[PDB]
Amino acid sequence: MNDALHIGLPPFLVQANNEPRVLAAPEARMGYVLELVRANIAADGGPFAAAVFERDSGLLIAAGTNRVVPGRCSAAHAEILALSLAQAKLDTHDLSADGLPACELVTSAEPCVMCFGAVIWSGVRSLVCAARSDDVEAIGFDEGPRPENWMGGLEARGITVTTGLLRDAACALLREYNAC
Amino acid sequence: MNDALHIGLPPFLVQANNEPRVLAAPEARMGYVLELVRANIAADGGPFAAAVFERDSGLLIAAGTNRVVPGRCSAAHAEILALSLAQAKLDTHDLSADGLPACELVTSAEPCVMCFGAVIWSGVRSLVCAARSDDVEAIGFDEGPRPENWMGGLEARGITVTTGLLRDAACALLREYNACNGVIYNARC
Ligand SMILES: Nc1nc(=O)c2ncn([C@H]3C[C@H](O)[C@@H](CO)O3)c2[nH]1
Ligand SMILES: [Zn+2]
Ligand SMILES: [Zn+2]
Repeated sequence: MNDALHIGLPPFLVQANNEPRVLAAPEARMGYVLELVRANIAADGGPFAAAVFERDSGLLIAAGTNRVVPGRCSAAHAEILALSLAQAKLDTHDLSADGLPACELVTSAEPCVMCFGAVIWSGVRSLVCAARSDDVEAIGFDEGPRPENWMGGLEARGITVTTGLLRDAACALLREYNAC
Repeated sequence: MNDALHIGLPPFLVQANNEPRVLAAPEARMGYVLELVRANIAADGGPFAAAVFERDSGLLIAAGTNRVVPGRCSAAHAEILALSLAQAKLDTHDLSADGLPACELVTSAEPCVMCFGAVIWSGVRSLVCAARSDDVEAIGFDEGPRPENWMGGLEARGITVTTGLLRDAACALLREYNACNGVIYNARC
């Protein structure tokens, strides 16, 4: 781009970031995130997606997917895209800015060490994961050197963590990606 | 864009990325990354800069700076920008892809935990830092929860780590940023 770092997004993902969605139940939020996984694989991306929602309402704020290969950008993990697009939409770099509602990142899989970092600086107050890190390793993705007790590390910084939500459904999509 | 991840580059950073530049010595590369720190603080960004070089020729591939506040993006650390812009120019996610020259990330401070992870994924083979984690913490920033022995973890993944290079000057700049970052107007800022 020359005068910007610009990561374009495939049509289904631009649509996800510009369509109204309020999904109140945690599993509804995760189900939608898993639909973005499948759309992403069809759009040449990795089998990972994530979306930022208002924690209480379930209003979708932004979504992201793994666009590393087609985007030529190793930082383009789903969590980075979802967090950055939510910040852009809300016009702030910090999702816990006074007066903003609490934000939650709903992710198809436990975060790698980069995304662990990004979650901490983002301002989100909640993280909900579907596939576990052993599930992601089992299809050839590396979580990298996260610290021991990364979940506790998040909790100590005010981010409550849920894991294993619709895990089996997320794993079916991981195993599919791997098989092809 | 709500249609894309888009972090615009200030003009001095477009300039840095446009102009061919070869810096052979570690100190030369770092001296230049420290010019960008000072330019970035003047262009409303954080006191941090980084650049990707060809390790064995010193050719500059891309530079980045902290644009967290001006770019409304908490992901927009120097290292993230430099890595990603380098990737974009060379048209690969992997700086270690076949046929590419080995790359080195030269950075004004030790990476926070996010950037540490970015460095592992990026395909650079060397990381060279100026200010230490304690330096940046001393002006109130926080590197976050890096794993124990993060430097050894890099070397275990084949990424050579050097720290402390022009640390005194990089520390001078952090203090200068610190001294200017308050709300009470002060003319000499
Ligand atoms: N190396 C490096 N480059 C950057 O651009 C940068 N920006 C911030 N930091 C450190 C301190 C903050 O608490 C935390 C910022 O949220 O991480 C950085 N470290
Ligand atoms: Zn990640
Ligand atoms: Zn960082």
